[PDB]
Amino acid sequence: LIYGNYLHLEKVLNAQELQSETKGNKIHDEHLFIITHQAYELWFKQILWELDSVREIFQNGHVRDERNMLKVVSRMHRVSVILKLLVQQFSILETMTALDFNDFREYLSPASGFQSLQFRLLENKIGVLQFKGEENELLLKSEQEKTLLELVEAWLERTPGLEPHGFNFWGKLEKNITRGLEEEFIRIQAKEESEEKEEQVAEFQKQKEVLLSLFDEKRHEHLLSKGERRLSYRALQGALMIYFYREEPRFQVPFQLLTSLMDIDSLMTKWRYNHVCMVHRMLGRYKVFVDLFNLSTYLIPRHWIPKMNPTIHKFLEH
Amino acid sequence: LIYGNYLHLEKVLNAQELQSETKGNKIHDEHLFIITHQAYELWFKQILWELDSVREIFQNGHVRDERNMLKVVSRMHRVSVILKLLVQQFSILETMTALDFNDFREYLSPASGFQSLQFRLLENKIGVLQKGEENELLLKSEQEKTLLELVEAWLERTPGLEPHGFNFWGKLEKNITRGLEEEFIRIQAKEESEEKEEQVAEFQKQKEVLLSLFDEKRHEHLLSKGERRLSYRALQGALMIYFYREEPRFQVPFQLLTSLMDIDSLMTKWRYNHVCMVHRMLGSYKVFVDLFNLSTYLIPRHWIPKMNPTIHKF
Amino acid sequence: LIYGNYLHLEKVLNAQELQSETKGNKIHDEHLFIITHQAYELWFKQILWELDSVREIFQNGHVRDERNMLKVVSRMHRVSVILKLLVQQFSILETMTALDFNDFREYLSPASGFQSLQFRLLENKIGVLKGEENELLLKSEQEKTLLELVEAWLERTPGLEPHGFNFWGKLEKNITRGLEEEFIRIQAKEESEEKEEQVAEFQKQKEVLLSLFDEKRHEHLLSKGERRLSYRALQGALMIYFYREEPRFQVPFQLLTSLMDIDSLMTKWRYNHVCMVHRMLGSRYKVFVDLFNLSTYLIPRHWIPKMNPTIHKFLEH
Amino acid sequence: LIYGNYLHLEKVLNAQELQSETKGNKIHDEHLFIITHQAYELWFKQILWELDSVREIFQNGHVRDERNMLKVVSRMHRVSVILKLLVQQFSILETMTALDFNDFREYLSPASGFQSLQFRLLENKIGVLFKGEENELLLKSEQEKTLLELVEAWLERTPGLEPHGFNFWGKLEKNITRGLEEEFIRIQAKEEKEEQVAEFQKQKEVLLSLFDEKRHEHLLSKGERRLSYRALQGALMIYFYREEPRFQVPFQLLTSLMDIDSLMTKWRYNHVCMVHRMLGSDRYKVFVDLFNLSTYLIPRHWIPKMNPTIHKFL
Ligand SMILES: Clc1cccc(N[C@@H](Cc2ccccc2)c2ccc(Cl)nc2)c1
Ligand SMILES: Clc1cccc(N[C@@H](Cc2ccccc2)c2ccc(Cl)nc2)c1
Ligand SMILES: Clc1cccc(N[C@@H](Cc2ccccc2)c2ccc(Cl)nc2)c1
Ligand SMILES: Clc1cccc(N[C@@H](Cc2ccccc2)c2ccc(Cl)nc2)c1
Ligand SMILES: C[C@](N)(Cc1c[nH]c2ccccc12)C(=O)O
Ligand SMILES: C[C@](N)(Cc1c[nH]c2ccccc12)C(=O)O
Ligand SMILES: C[C@](N)(Cc1c[nH]c2ccccc12)C(=O)O
Ligand SMILES: C[C@](N)(Cc1c[nH]c2ccccc12)C(=O)O
Repeated sequence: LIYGNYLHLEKVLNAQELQSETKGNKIHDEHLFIITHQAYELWFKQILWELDSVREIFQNGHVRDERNMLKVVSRMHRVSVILKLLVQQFSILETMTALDFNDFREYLSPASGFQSLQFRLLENKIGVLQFKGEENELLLKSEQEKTLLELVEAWLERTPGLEPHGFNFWGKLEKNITRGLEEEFIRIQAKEESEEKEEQVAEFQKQKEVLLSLFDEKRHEHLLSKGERRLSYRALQGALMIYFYREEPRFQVPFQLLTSLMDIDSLMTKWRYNHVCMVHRMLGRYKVFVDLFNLSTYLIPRHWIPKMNPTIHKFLEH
Repeated sequence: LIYGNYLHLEKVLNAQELQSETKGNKIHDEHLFIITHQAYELWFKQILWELDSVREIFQNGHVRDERNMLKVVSRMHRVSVILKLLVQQFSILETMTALDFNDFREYLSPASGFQSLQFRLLENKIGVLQKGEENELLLKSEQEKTLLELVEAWLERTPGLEPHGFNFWGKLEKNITRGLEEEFIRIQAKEESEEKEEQVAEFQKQKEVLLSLFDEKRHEHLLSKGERRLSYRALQGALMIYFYREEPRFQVPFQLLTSLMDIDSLMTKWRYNHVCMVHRMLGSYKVFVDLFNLSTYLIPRHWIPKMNPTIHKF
Repeated sequence: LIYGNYLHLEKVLNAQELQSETKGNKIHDEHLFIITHQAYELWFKQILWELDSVREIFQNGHVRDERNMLKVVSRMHRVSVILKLLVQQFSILETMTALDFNDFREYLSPASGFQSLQFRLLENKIGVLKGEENELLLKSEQEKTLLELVEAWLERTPGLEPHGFNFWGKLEKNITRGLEEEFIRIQAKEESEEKEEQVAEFQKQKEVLLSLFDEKRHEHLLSKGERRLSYRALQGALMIYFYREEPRFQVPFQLLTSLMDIDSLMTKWRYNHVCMVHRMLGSRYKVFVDLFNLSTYLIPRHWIPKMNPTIHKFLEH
Repeated sequence: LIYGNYLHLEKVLNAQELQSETKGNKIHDEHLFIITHQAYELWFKQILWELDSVREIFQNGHVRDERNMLKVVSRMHRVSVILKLLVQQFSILETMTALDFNDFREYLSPASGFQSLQFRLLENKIGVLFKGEENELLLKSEQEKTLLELVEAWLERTPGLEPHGFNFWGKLEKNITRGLEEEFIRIQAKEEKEEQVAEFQKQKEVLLSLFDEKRHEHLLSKGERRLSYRALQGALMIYFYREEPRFQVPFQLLTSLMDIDSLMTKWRYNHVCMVHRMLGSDRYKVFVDLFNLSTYLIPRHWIPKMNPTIHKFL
């Protein structure tokens, strides 16, 4: 096949209509405004192409076959890589002054909101809480279909080692944390009645409340309904299982996936931050995977993590 | 206007035809191959949009009005900025393994050459040496004045070159010949040590290079041989801007010359990356060389002719 | 000279002391925490080296000689270039997990604040509102900031003089006459819903455009801290924006553009620092706000006062 | 601990000695020349810290315990991440003109070669084929096992190579010989097509060359290949069965080694460009075999299938 014909450059390179040129006097910098946003759209199509393929692997039960975890992780990594380039793409619009923008602003009258249909589909398909005709069919499908947050949440609940009958990760974790905090209180109370001792008693009482808050299923159920948390309590246990036992072969690639989901999340946030900066330059943590950020910030000592029995060691291996 | 309608996303987001899907079994990674090269093409259209606008400012005599130098420099800077992003865009294809590429390679059979019409137009329009409707644009790119040619014409008009006036080349040759003579006297005075012969050899090598600058005949030979592109009078004008860059009238032209070299090595880095990508998946001469050359003539600061108060106000 | 001796690599490559290793068990990832922050410090030293040299060109009156504007602009550009790399440097710490960080936090107990002396000196020297270090920290607050030195230079902008050109007078006359002519065009339209939306949008934009000429409102915000540049420096900055094409204002426009880049790059670095702190531990102040403000007054091109041939030759090299 | 004391900023921020300032007239831009190369050195120390830790995991037999593969892959990724930043660091020196460089070049007289001890140790420790105290570390780097050597030893232990069980090389040779024969039959059926007959004969020679142990043994001795023939079989096993859980992280490692390799080459390319910019690279890559094995264009269906006994094992 011929390069231009394979890429359909007859459509791609014939979609640049300068509204200034069309409505009278052509403003040169307006071409940049078209090309930059068209390039963002090409990349949003690729991000959606990868996101939907990953979403489908989970939905159609393929993610159960652990062989597919290489494909799942690599595609999510490609999404973060594409998002890193889109964040760098703001440097192109930075070459157009706010003064030069004003010379063509009246020909298109740009709103400051996120007018991209693809970006709204991307936000909905990942799991963002938060006028289009025919496009409202795709937008309704994005809200109705299972989000990546939902599909990951369902998969996280199936994490091995959670079963109370076998291994019982949450039970052993609560036992080691309660016994570890009690052993730390004994070490702190042993010290002299100095001001440095009372600063440690107050800091220990604050950290003890935080550590034990992890086990309050009712507090989590309250935050879930309040919107302050998105993952189910059983999915929190499964995500923490993967974090604490990431070295175990069966949990190595799932850990890369969880790391990748947090990267995509903060990359989406950096892109939105840059969009807002650009809007104000020219005119003047509600993250999908907050639970993953939360579980990684519970400062639990390495030695308090329950040990792995030789029956569980051979089970969490390929 | 509406976002999707203004951007004509009905054409842009409906031009992705996977040859694997069309010819039977759809290969997922093939979509990346389409989108990456389509995005390169959108940026080549923008690069050409800027390059042609700058090329026209020179061709239509607007570059004579010095007020347009902000517009010329800023648009050339935007070209280097876009080129920096295109070099970074290779990281996207780096996320596709050579093994995964092979699974769709047979559906399109990719040649290793630079099959982009826009990139060939970009190369010809800057000044890189040399279907049916597309062949009209490809012929026009070779026939029309290149950016190298338009810059060369403008460089010949640089103030300060006139032999009656300041006579830059004459004073430069006089200070360099006298500076080299003064250095030879200092070097020959030393004892016959190994450190002295290292200085005699290094001086004789630098002397040959410094005086080579004034050999108009040698330059005329290299120009015809293709090893040099700028006319001898344009070399003098470019060096005038380099040596007197601090002077207000030469501040923005210096930024322009700096920018042309940036674009040059960025085009070369993009071509280098293209070759790396081709070998990664299959396995199988700079336009402004004179500007790079003039910036590496290692001429001492004090040998540069001083500026008279009449030339300083000018 | 010898490479390692010239660079003093005997100090540079012998300043990495892992507190985990020294206090018992060595944690591998802790070396990254040292190297990243040391590399930020090397770049802060270079940023300060450039910032102070530019600050001095203004303070010693060299910035008066327009020949020095290439040196001023290029060094400020180098600062933005270095800042772009420091923002990209967050990708290195991103390769260390919050879990691995916990394994060595406790050996150093890191505070979430901006504990860098060099970064505080950089903030103070640009114009952001102990012991031997306290001498440099006091000097940074006492000496003239880059905002102050640029403000003084902006007040000397040619074309502001009321006797000759009178930029602010002609600008107020064209904006007041342009808004009046626009009100006449808007009132002429039929009683449609699109007409009432334009009457409301015009009344809002008219209030904003005329606010530019309210010296009292600006003097109030200046004292409140909500604005930093003097009213005469605002006029000078707007003169450079509107007549940026004019040769004498080409490089000063690049400088003003560069100051805004550095400003939002400093803000992006601070934003990234906050993100990194919350990533590892868990849960506006723009020096040149006036320049951002003057660039977003959406004044039509034709309303800008025209340039007379006497002013054209004056603003030329 | 306190920020500046923890970082030992008393040494770090007091090691900038401008040779121009010390030898008389201080040149401002010379500070950038010091800081850029000092920052490269801080990162080379970190790259070596990671490279040696990974090198040790292989050397001390920890890489046998597959649990350590997350630590191995993530640290090798961190090396590529740091190398990406060092390639981007050339943009800082790009802000210093060749003309401004000349104003301080005489105070240090810079050579065009790679004068970094740390970079030479990095090259030797990966597997690339000053004096005194430094010569002890430089000798140790050549004598100790390289990353190429440690990876080569590990690759020879790849499961599935055993001729009794699975016999990967045997089944691969059988399917490739039968597949090429079936392709020859399809091609010879067409009329005298001639571009496909010539391209088939060339590709057939390349595909079968994979099984010529003698040709590989010759190239290995000649230096044109670095990995042992048994390590090539093991690397190809990981490539073809990358989807298999036990080969997922090893495939990431092999991909990462090639990324580090081409990033080292891009850094060297940029160093050469920078040297020529201020004054007047090729396929000699440590992991050439990994690049080679990834570009053998063997059809997906010719890859031997996986039996349920081998599927549960991997
Ligand atoms: Cl192509 C186009 C057409 C109509 C509006 C926009 N608005 C921009 C925002 C923006 C506004 C003023 C100056 C710079 C940028 C925009 C960008 C991205 C998204 Cl998702 N929505 C919106 C752009
Ligand atoms: Cl979209 C398309 C269609 C047909 C051929 C190519 N060839 C690529 C080169 C390339 C080849 C194999 C693997 C990676 C890259 C190409 C890229 C850019 C240019 Cl200007 N010409 C050519 C691409
Ligand atoms: Cl080298 C060192 C020593 C002691 C504290 C810090 N604090 C970091 C902030 C930070 C905290 C936890 C995890 C990641 C980052 C820091 C970085 C930059 C600055 Cl200016 N101040 C502070 C670092
Ligand atoms: Cl800090 C220092 C001291 C003495 C020599 C070099 N040479 C540079 C090369 C280079 C030469 C001229 C202009 C720009 C760069 C260099 C850089 C990196 C390495 Cl590994 N070796 C060498 C630098
Ligand atoms: C067989 C399985 N894929 C088990 C599973 C689910 N989530 C996981 C996370 C890490 C490791 C394994 C799992 C399944 O039940 O789908
Ligand atoms: C009036 C003029 N623009 C002079 C000119 C030509 N090349 C230059 C370079 C630097 C500064 C000025 C010039 C012209 O002759 O076009
Ligand atoms: C001679 C002068 N540089 C004039 C000056 C002041 N501000 C400016 C802004 C743009 C251009 C020139 C100026 C001076 O007064 O320092
Ligand atoms: C136990 C083992 N790590 C097996 C092994 C060697 N190379 C491999 C590559 C991929 C997967 C496993 C291996 C060893 O022999 O060291």
